[PDB]
Amino acid sequence: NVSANFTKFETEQLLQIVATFDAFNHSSVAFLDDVADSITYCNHYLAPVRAGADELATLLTYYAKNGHERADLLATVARGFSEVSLGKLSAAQRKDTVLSALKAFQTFGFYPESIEAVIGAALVSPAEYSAEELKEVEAVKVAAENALGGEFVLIQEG
Amino acid sequence: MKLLPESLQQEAATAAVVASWVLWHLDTQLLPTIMREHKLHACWAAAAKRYNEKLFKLNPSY
Amino acid sequence: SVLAASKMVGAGCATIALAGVGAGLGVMFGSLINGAARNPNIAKQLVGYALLGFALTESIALFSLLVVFLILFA
Amino acid sequence: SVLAASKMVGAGCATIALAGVGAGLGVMFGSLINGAARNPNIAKQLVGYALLGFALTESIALFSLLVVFLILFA
Amino acid sequence: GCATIALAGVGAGLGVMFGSLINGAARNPNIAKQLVGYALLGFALTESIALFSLLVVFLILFA
Amino acid sequence: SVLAASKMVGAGCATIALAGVGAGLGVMFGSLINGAARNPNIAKQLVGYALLGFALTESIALFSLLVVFLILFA
Amino acid sequence: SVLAASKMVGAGCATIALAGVGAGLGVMFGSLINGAARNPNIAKQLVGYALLGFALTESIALFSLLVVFLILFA
Amino acid sequence: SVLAASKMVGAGCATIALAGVGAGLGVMFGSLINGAARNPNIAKQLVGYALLGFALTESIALFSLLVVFLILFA
Amino acid sequence: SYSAYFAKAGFQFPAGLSALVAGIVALNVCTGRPTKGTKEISNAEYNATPIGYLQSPDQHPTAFPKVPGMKDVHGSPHHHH
Amino acid sequence: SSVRDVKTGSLPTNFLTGVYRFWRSQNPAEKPHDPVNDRLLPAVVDASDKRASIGTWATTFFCTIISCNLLGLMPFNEAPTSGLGFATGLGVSVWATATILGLSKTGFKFPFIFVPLETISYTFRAVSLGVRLWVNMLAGHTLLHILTGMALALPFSLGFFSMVPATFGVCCLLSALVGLEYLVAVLQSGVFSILSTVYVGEFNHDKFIGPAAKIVK
Amino acid sequence: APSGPFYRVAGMSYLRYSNICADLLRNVLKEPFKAKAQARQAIHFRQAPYVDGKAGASKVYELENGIPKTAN
Amino acid sequence: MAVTSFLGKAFEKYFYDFSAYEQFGLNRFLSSKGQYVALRHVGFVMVGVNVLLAANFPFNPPFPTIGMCPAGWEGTWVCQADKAKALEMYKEWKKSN
Amino acid sequence: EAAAPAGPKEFTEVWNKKAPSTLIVPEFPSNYTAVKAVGEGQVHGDAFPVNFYTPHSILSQAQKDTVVLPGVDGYFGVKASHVPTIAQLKPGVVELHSGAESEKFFVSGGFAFVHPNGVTDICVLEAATLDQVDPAAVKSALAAASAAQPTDEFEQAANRAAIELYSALESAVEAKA
Amino acid sequence: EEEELWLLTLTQQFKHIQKHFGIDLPHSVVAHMDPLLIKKIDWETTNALEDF
Amino acid sequence: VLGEVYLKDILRTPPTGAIPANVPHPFQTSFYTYATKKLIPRHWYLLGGFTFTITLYGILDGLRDSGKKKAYDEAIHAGKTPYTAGGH
Amino acid sequence: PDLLEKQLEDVTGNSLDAYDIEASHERSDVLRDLTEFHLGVTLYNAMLENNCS
Amino acid sequence: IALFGALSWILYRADGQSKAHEWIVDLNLNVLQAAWLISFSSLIPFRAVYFAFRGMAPATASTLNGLKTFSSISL
Ligand SMILES: [Zn+2]
Repeated sequence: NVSANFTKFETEQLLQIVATFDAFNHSSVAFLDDVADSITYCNHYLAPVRAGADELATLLTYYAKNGHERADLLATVARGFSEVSLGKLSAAQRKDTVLSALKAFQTFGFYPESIEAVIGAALVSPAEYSAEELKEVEAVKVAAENALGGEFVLIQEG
Repeated sequence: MKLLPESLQQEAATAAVVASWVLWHLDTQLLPTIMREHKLHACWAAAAKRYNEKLFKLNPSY
Repeated sequence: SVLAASKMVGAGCATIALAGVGAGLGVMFGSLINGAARNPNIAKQLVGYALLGFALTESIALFSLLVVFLILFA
Repeated sequence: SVLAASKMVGAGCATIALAGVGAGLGVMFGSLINGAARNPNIAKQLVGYALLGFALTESIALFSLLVVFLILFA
Repeated sequence: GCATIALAGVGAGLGVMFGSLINGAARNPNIAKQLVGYALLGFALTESIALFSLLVVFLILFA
Repeated sequence: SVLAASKMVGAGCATIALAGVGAGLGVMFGSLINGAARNPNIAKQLVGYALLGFALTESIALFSLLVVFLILFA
Repeated sequence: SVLAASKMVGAGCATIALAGVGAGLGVMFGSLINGAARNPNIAKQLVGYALLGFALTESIALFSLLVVFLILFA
Repeated sequence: SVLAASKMVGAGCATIALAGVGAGLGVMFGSLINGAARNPNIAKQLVGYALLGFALTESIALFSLLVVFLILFA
Repeated sequence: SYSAYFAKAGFQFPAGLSALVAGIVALNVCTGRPTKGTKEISNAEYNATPIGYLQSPDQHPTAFPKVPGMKDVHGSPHHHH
Repeated sequence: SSVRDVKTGSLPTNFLTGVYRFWRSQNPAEKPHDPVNDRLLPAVVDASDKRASIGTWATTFFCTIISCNLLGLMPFNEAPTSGLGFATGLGVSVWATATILGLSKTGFKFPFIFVPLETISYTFRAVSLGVRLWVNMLAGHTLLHILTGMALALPFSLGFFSMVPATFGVCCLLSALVGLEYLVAVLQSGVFSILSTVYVGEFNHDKFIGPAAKIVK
Repeated sequence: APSGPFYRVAGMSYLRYSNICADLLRNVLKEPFKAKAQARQAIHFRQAPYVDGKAGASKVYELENGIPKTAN
Repeated sequence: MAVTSFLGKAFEKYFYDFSAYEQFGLNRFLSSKGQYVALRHVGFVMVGVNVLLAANFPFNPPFPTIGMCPAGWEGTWVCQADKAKALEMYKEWKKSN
Repeated sequence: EAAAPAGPKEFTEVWNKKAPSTLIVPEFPSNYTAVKAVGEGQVHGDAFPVNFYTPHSILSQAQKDTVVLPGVDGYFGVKASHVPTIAQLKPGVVELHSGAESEKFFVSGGFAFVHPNGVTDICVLEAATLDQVDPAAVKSALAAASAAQPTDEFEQAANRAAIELYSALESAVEAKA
Repeated sequence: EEEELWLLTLTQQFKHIQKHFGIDLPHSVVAHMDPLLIKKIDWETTNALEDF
Repeated sequence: VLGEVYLKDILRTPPTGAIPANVPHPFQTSFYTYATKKLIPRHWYLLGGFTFTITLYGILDGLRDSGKKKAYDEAIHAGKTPYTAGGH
Repeated sequence: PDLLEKQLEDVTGNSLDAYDIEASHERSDVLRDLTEFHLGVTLYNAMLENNCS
Repeated sequence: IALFGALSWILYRADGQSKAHEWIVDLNLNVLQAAWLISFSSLIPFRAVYFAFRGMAPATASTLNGLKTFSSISL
């Protein structure tokens, strides 16, 4: 039903369907391609911005589990990660989504400009993570420093 | 003359009903119709350059 | 008939607010003449500003006429 | 007679409103002289704005005169 | 008596206009053959207000 | 019949305050024409300043009409 | 009652003080347009000075309204 | 008692000096905008002289409030 | 070229006008007070009174009055003077 | 389910497009410090959802007030905004909208002696915004009633179609007064909605979230 | 279409206006000095645009009585 | 006829090309057409005030007259000021007429 | 606000890196002037430096005690510590006073800058003194210049300049002593 | 002829829109020809970004 | 070849069969979507303003009829008539 | 005149706003006249200096 | 329904205007307003108003812009 009517689904429905199918690990190549086509081209490009990162993280996880590299979908989903969409989360859930998003971003090797919001969601509050988890954040910080061609810097108000 | 109405709350509620209906009718029936024909033109006029360059690069018939 | 006399003496003194509206209309149309001599190529726009200001000061003129008639007939 | 007595002092107070109309017409025609002196090439057009503003400033004059005509004779 | 206080503003208007006649004549003296005509047209249309006030002060006293 | 007479003559003396409001409004609306004849390019901005000023000088006319309604009907 | 009647004439003659603050705010808000037409780039500072001057000039209007409310209800 | 009624109607027409106070503050605060638009560098000395003129022109408003509070209470 | 497709649909009201008319009538008739010129009485007073003695002269003004103040009905003559 | 079909480029669609874009341009958005790209797009969307819909509210009030003002210029009709409760209720509801927005910005917590007079100058605009519209709609119609009562007495006392110019000179004045009524009926809707944009956009200022981390050079 | 002083509205530059007034002060000067003031009144040059690099039409001025009072 | 179409075409003719600005001559006396419609307006108002006064003439005016009299009445209920006196004068005048 | 920090001392330090090293730096017109505007002093009392210029002449570069200039609003007089001014000059008479004697220079228009340091710089094109004017050509000049007005706007401007110049010249040649 | 259907569909659809838009094209034909553009524009209207 | 199932529900041509129905916006179908997506999250300031005005004018109507009640009571407890005896 | 000259004269305010402008029309017009006159003067002196050299 | 409701409203408002104590003044104000309706239907330029409202919308102030006929050829 999703693959035959992928043009009619919006991102608020496809994120819930992908979160369900990421619970119960059930996928196809046709379903992954049609859901990526729908979220990228059949829906508005700011519908990830209206999503809340706790479902974009599970979409990135559902794509990194099946090894389905879709750079158009990754660039669309990475718009929905910002200070705004991460600040609406609790600190346990924000740790969860930063970890799953950074893991699924280093799995595909895709380091968009909006990965620095996911990194700075961890770097302004390192008191929530283990040394292994801060190692996992620093690895993607070094990889994204080399990919985006610059040096990371936290911004202070003033 | 007619300076104070017979009920001030009835006239204020008539103002609220009329302006709330005009807000609903705007926001529901007019502004979708405004924005469909405004944003078809606007997306075409903003997209035209990058759309035509992308379509130039995508078709092999030159 | 002290009330019917008082309404006449009240709505007489109420009308002297029209003096300031007449003076404001005079200085506004005078500035229209000055600004239309300043640059003639926007003189059909300064007429529009003069009619905007004319309606919004005849506003005050009709305020004073309203309280004149509200004293006289109400 | 206190009513017809007070209608006279009411109309007398009411026709003070022509003072501001006369002062406004003076300011407007003085600006007409100034704007015609500042460029002679428009003095045919500037007297048109003078008569336009004169009519719209004597709107206030006739409003005060109809309040006079209404107080004397309602 | 209080009807003729319109003549205060009519006199002030005539004073402002005849002052600007001197100012605009000193601005350029070549147009002073037109500026006195404009001053007399403005003086006539302010005498309209003066004759309105005198018509009221004669229609109160003698009518 | 002295209170319901003094209310009328007090409102007629109360609404004299719309003379200075009308004259100030005329000065501001003539200054709009003058300033928009200086540079006609910021004339969208100057009309906004004229309306922000009109709303604040006519709030005094509504103060005066509030006093008129408070001494006519209270 | 002459004491209750004369408070109406007192409030009416006391709120003639609003004409001067109307004329003053009109002059100040016309000077805002005149000065914002000189340098439009520093116009936000002129609007801030205009609103500060308005807040310090209608304090006279609120003081005259205090006199009106202290005559009517005190 | 016509004494307290006369005190009320005299404290009425005592407040009309606040009109000229408000017109003076409006002219002064309009010249503040004009002079701060001439050169915005000296706009901090100019608001100092504006508050100087404010404090020295509110002396007349308080000399009118002083007499309007010793008509009513002396 | 589509000009004859819009002539097929005739006049048609704004798309929620029944809600506006229902709201304005439900404000003008659900007032909570007698109907501005009438007064509520007891049932015995209604059943005891003739219809002409139950109307007021003010609430029936003459449709084109030759004298300002002319009324159609004259109401009850039972004045309590 | 079955909505009506709309022609593109209709005159009401063009007019309402121009009107809505006019009232939306009164409170424009703020240009941020960083250049707007995919990094700044959720901050821009978030700033666009923490701004009040003053464009929609202002064209709501403009359309309802100009229709109620122009009802008073059609025959057999009175303006609804010539009622005290209608016009003054629109004014008090705009002021309450601005106040409720400004209260929800801080905390729903209500804010020397210089500031309570600033409050009674701020709480007066509830009265002023409504009664400017009400007195403007009432005063022209009242003068029109009076001056056509004076314009009817001279053809009453003299002959019909006889001594024409004294009635011509007052019928021209009545025609000019209804033309001024049309001008005032448009300009008071404009003034009300400009002032609604001003009063509500005083409190339409929030914190741009922006990027709290960056990869520079 | 231009908005300024009366020479600027009529398309005239300030230089041409002020030189018209200078030549007009010279044309009513006393003849012992008026003739030697026609030394600094004369305009003698020529000009030619260069639209390509080597070509261009010509324009010449041999005015001995002053700057052109009439339009360009 | 069709009750939608005939009067529509008739009103289209009357509005557009059945013009009395030239079919009644009228160029020879008036300057422009903007002056004709400005006078047609005041003529419509004067025709309206005369028709609405004449259609019910024997009436006491609600509007304040200037102390004048219409025709040979001069003391009647048409010229009275207090309305109850004119009311009973009309009540006696109506039975005779 | 001053996003291009220009000037000669910046041009001479940037010009060393974009030009050949053989060419010395070009001179600038600031190096050939001496009296500046913002700089302190340069008035000392009742006299003040008046630079009355012309393209083809230097009529005065001394100090005067008062300068009457024919501004477009009207004749004003510059005293010692005058307000800084950029006054556009109408056709009229400049008189440079230095005591009891007065040189009556009729200028044909120009400008007149009063600088903050009290330096007056009158800048006109033609400045004839009043004795070398004939009163014969000015009257037929005003009569003919009040006659020829075609539909050209250019000749309206030139004819308005003509009538105002010749009329000011008759006003200042029939009112002499 | 491999991808002619897509390019000629784009050409015909925009040619019809551009010939009739702003003159007499109904909104139903626009929403028929371009359903996902109308879907995205309705997302902007639904999610308060009508002035985006 | 590109075979008309890649163009399904994505790109259509101008219709030849019959002109379809206009696709409704989600606000034009259900009032619940409008009321929960725009009317409450964006216009609750206007709805609070309208309710404030209706309650305030109910307060003023209560003040006015209590003043009428006070005047009527002090005319009844004075033996006097509380109105103008009608008018006719 | 106002394209670059007034922008190069403003140093936190202006150095040109010290001067009381005594022209008929605006300061943009007096600077537009004044820079044409400055170009004519500079050009006349330039080709006198170059002819003497 | 629109024409019957408009005629019913005009008849009910004219019944209420004619018994309003200032009744001939109301019946002549209807004339004073219908005169300006007649005057507006005679001096308003309706083609200029049509093409001026058409310029208010950016959708109709200019033609469409995409798909420039060289990018989408199939040769
Ligand atoms: Zn009416």
